Amino acid sequence: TISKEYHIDEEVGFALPNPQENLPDFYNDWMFIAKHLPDLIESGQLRERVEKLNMLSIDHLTDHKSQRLARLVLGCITMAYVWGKGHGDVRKVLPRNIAVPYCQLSKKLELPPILVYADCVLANWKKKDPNKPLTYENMDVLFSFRDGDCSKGFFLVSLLVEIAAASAIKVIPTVFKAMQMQERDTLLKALLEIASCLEKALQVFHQIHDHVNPKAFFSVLRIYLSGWKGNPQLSDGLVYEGFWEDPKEFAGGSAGQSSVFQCFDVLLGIQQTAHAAQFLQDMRRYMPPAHRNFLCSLESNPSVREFVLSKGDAGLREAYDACVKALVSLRSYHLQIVTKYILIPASQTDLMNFLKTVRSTTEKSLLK
Amino acid sequence: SKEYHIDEEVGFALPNPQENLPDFYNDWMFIAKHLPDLIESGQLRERVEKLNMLSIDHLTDHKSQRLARLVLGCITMAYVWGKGHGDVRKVLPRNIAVPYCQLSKKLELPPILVYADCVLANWKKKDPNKPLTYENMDVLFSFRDGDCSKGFFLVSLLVEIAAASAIKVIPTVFKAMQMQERDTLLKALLEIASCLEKALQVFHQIHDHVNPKAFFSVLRIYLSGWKGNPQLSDGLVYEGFWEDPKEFAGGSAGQSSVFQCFDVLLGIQQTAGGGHAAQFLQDMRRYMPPAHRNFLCSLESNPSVREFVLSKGDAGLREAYDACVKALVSLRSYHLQIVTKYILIPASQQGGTDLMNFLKTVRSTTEKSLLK
Ligand code: HEM
Ligand code: HEM
Ligand SMILES: Nc1nonc1/C(=N\O)Nc1ccc(F)c(Cl)c1
Ligand SMILES: Nc1nonc1/C(=N\O)Nc1ccc(F)c(Cl)c1
Repeated sequence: TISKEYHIDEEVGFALPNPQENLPDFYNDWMFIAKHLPDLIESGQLRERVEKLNMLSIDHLTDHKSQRLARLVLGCITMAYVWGKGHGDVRKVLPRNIAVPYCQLSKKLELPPILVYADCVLANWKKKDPNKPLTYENMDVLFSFRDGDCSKGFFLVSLLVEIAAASAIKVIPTVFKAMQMQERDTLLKALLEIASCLEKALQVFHQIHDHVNPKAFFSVLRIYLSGWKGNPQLSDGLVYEGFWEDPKEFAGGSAGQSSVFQCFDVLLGIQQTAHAAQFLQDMRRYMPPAHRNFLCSLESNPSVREFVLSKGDAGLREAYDACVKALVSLRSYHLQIVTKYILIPASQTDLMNFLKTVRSTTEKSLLK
Repeated sequence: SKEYHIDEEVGFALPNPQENLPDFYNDWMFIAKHLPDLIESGQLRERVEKLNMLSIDHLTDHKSQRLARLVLGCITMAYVWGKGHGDVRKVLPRNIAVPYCQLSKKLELPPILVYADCVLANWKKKDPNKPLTYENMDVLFSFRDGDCSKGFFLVSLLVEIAAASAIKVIPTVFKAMQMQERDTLLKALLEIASCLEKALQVFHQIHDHVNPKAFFSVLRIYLSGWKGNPQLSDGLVYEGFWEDPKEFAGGSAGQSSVFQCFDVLLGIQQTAGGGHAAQFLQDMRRYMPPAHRNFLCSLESNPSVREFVLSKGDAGLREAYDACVKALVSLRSYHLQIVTKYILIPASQQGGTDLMNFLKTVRSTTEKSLLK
């Protein structure tokens, strides 16, 4: 009834639980820049401060939490440096003294050297009062890009949806051991509890409107999350000075990098990685290694869908269809969020096709 | 190992594969058992059309499902490439396309001939009481006469089986890391590297039984897929199973779980990084049998042997670990020579530079993992 060392916490699931906040003193030269990105980009001195930097060693980042915090600090500094004010004064070469420890640390954690969902959502937060529970008022992100980027809202809302699904993930072992022992009654309870938590997760998703402005997102934040895989601004990729001879390409942030949704697609026999199936497959590369491992474990198990269909059991079939419907709801609301935050401010098509097909693949998986 | 379908003696190979299908399918088997003669006469493509959408349901157990997947897979290649002179068909007939895709999605494999089919499930012993060697062994199917396919497939198979006796050690390695039996672990690593050096010695046989021209000109053509292939630039239409064309990669020994297995075990980070090699090797898993994908998965979800060895500051262990990494480096380095002989040189009398960079980078990634 538990998962091993997939780094899946009981309460926060795929999130890094109570992330680190400060680095060892050695790195105060790094942490400074990260703690003041909005103010350094305005003054136009971010890049100078980056380029006047010593090549620090990663070795004093001893444990996992600090290694991550550092990965976030560096990741943000990188985004900021590459996009600048985010008007077009890009850079195509990342400075030696930052590029080196970033790629070192990245290949140490088996993650790509670019800011990802695992960094700016999953490891970018804290409680205000540690004795109070997890909720937007009691919570705050550690780093931001610009003032009025609404990044506190964007990151936390996302995080809170992840944590909502966390209380459904801890059920999965119960599901499989129920399929084994044949304890039909349990299995039903488990499936129902999962769908409950996913409907919850939608209710949490509603908060996005309250804390993220459409223009603030599309115009400001979106820019700093952009990568260099197929990006015309850096059509060859980015040169990582002192680590790679040639440019390299890496995808910007997406919540395709959230293990939550892929996890439940897998669990429920929703065959989405078998084009989109390609994107979604690639996005795993940007998930923390243990989480990739976890999704993997799920695929190497017996199909819950098969099990339910064999049993000719109305109760089950509903319970299963309940979960599939919860996902269908989540993706459908998602499309509305994209309409509001990308599609409309883009005004003053291919992307909608992508999301619509994924949802559709989810809806086909119903038993009806 | 549980039900990863990894046999003790033949590893990833399908052990003692089926040879005949139920009588219902004698209309398939026929074509498969005579592909060389039907392509010559130019009647293969007729015989394929004049065919009746049979049902897959009489293929009850795994071994028969696989034999059928091979029969169909070969028939498909043969039909698509024809005489292999450059007339290619772009629509696979309904009465074969349907049961092929049915069976393929039943075994969770792509509907195209793959290493798992034409190497791992395409053989038999001549005398069942005699051991596994080229003289006592034979493939079940072939494409043309003088394609040297018996040699190509069996040599490959025999290398797989050589690495099989190293795979059965892996559980010993991990349970040694746990119980902290340093001595056990050393023995295990050494035994692994031994079996991989063996596997190279077996690889040597390729020169004896495969002709370079017979391979590059004949056999290579029938193993080609339609992923990024200009001949079928959109992919292939599977009549009665898919609206649009679909793309699928041709046979590669990138589809051998052996090498990816040991890369994983030894902390050799190939399927990570930006480039085309990591992505290719990651894709190729899709073309491995499902239980073998599952197995590679397990290995990644274990503690890193590399880490464990580096922590210990132990000369013996390092040497044992480096032994294995060296064995792989050797295998890949010989591999490059085989490519030079069989693709690179005959390609000369009729680009592949980019192609050699690929293999060279993979090997190089293997050589960097060395400790000393
Ligand atoms: C304004 C906020 C958001 C925008 C503009 C947005 C936009 C998009 C876009 C464009 C894609 C597909 C292409 C790409 O990622 O580049 C996508 C996919 C996805 N988004 Fe979002 N998204 C937002 C918020 C969220 C949130 C809060 C979640 C979950 C908590 C989420 C989950 C996903 C998932 C899981 C996918 C992959 C497709 C799928 O799983 O069905 N997104 N989103
Ligand atoms: C003898 C003729 C062979 C030729 C012409 C050949 C050619 C090639 C080519 C062209 C590739 C790159 C794949 C692509 O981009 O299409 C490749 C990869 C590979 N080949 Fe071969 N190969 C041969 C035999 C073997 C054998 C016998 C083995 C092992 C038993 C082997 C193991 C591999 C592996 C493992 C890869 C993936 C790269 C790697 O893991 O290092 N090959 N081969
Ligand atoms: N992709 C995206 N591009 O912009 N927002 C999204 C989105 N879902 O797709 N997810 C996403 C949501 C919040 C985030 F902070 C990040 Cl880094 C990624
Ligand atoms: N790739 C390849 N394309 O042709 N031969 C190879 C090769 N290694 O790369 N291995 C391989 C060896 C024997 C085979 F039958 C097949 Cl289908 C693939």
